[PDB]
Amino acid sequence: DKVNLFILGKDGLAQELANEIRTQSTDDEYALDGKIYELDLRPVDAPHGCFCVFNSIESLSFIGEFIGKIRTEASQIMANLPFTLILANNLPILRHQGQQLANKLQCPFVDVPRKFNETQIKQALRGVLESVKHNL
Repeated sequence: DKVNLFILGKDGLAQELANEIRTQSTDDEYALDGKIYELDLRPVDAPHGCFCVFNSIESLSFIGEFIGKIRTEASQIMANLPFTLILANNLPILRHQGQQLANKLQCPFVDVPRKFNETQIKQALRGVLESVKHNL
């Protein structure tokens, strides 16, 4: 019932999302789908899962590039690590490359258009949590 949610982002992007989400913490806990989760949101830079947020070509690449490091690194010791890709608001190229990245990882890809859309945060959140639930 405690989930360690890491959040990757470039240029404070992971921090803004962590902040956005924390403002909704009732009693330092979270209500989703009629349940109450204690989430520990840990934004990062260079039960658990990983939010990956990007808003441009550069941020998308950092995420790719960073997942690659973890990949190569992971080899010398991952398949079930609950990723979820979040695109935060030509837009079409972002979605297409993000969706191929999502496809490669077999992870949900969510678009989040009040800087972030609450309904979309929730979908993203249920993404990671249903994946976490699946791994058990």
